[PDB]
Amino acid sequence: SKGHSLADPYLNTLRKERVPVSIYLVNGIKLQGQIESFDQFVILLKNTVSQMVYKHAISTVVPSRPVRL
Amino acid sequence: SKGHSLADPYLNTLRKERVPVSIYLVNGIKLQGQIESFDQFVILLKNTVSQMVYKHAISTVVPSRPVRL
Amino acid sequence: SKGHSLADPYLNTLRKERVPVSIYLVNGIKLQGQIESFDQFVILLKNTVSQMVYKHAISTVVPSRPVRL
Amino acid sequence: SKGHSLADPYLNTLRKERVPVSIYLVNGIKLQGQIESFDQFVILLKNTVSQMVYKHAISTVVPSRPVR
Amino acid sequence: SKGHSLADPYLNTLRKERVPVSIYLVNGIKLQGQIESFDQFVILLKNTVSQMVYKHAISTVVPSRPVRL
Amino acid sequence: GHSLADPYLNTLRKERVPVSIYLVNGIKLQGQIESFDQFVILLKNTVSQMVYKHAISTVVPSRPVRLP
Ligand SMILES: [K+]
Ligand SMILES: [K+]
Ligand SMILES: [K+]
Ligand SMILES: [K+]
Ligand SMILES: [K+]
Ligand SMILES: [K+]
Ligand SMILES: [Zn+2]
Ligand SMILES: [Zn+2]
Ligand SMILES: [Zn+2]
Ligand SMILES: [Zn+2]
Ligand SMILES: [Zn+2]
Ligand SMILES: [Zn+2]
Ligand SMILES: [Zn+2]
Ligand SMILES: [Zn+2]
Ligand SMILES: [Zn+2]
Ligand SMILES: [Zn+2]
Ligand SMILES: [Zn+2]
Ligand SMILES: [Zn+2]
Repeated sequence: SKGHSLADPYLNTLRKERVPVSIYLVNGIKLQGQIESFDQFVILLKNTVSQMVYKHAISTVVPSRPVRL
Repeated sequence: SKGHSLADPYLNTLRKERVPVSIYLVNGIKLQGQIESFDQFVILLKNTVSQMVYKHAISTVVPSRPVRL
Repeated sequence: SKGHSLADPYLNTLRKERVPVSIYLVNGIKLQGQIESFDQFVILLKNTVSQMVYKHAISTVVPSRPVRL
Repeated sequence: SKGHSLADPYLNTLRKERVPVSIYLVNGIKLQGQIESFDQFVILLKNTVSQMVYKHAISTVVPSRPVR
Repeated sequence: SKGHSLADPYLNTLRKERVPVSIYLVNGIKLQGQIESFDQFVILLKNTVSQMVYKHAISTVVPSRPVRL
Repeated sequence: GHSLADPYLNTLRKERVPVSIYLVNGIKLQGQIESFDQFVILLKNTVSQMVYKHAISTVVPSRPVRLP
């Protein structure tokens, strides 16, 4: 409801368990891989080659399998 | 008009009421489902497949039925 | 001027006076209605169906008739 | 180099002289008229019909005649 | 680095040496001229007609000839 | 916290890694990071350009990079 009390445990949960995710950007582009790390501004997506991904360019994050906290 | 004094009760009603909402993104992509939770930056949209949506990517939130503030 | 010291008087007038407005979004979509309420982050636009509109996705708010501020 | 130290005087001058301005939106649309007023977030652009333009939506402000 | 400890010196020097830069906006438009002045939020781009350019709508600023600091 | 973003960007800059830099509008840039601050990255090549971070979508390095 305020702060990152959902965004942060959601992303660490998806980090801690090596869940495959789809990352859609605002430009439409879809990324896939595993979330190595993240801070307030960026995410490290691990795949073939890996990518640091600015959260401001993120529309959605869709885990490959249902997750919880 | 101060702070999230509309955005927070509005969306909290939707989560509490579990109303179907359509979420329209700034890029012209349509999301549909129900709001499981929210914080200052994101909204968990629930559906057959479930997504996390960064607010900054959303243009309008459009419920399925009338909601009273 | 200073802060949002122009935005709210403009919006609160449009709300208190039930003025039909046209809200334009940065993606080039047009929305039409009357401003039910607002806060720092969103606007509640009513008409056919109601909807919450993120301000960061708006470019212009154009009244259907002139107003004094 | 900080604050709105160039924006404030540029905008406040433009209003005080009521120079016709063209405002170009990030989405490529062109709005036009006079700056009647402004704050940290928006610019009131009067014309046939007046409108509130969010600053974040603007790409460029391009006056008709030079300001000083 | 921290803060504006590269941006401010870079645009300042472009201002001083009066380098004709080319400013590409996120929307793909190239606005070519010289930097009279800037503050935290805008660049003023002198040319045949001068114009205020909101920095948040900037993608890149490319100098005509390489520069130092 | 930028306890990832800054070191990561330091490491491409320290070891001088060729990088691709995709812009939110879908253009790819490419070169090496000479320097950065909170707002910009200075991308080096035959064309030296300053890049605003708000414009960047993904930074993709050419080869594997680890962050001690
Ligand atoms: K944490
Ligand atoms: K779990
Ligand atoms: K209710
Ligand atoms: K009125
Ligand atoms: K003047
Ligand atoms: K290394
Ligand atoms: Zn966080
Ligand atoms: Zn960012
Ligand atoms: Zn909130
Ligand atoms: Zn955001
Ligand atoms: Zn306000
Ligand atoms: Zn917002
Ligand atoms: Zn100001
Ligand atoms: Zn804004
Ligand atoms: Zn600065
Ligand atoms: Zn701005
Ligand atoms: Zn940093
Ligand atoms: Zn920026």
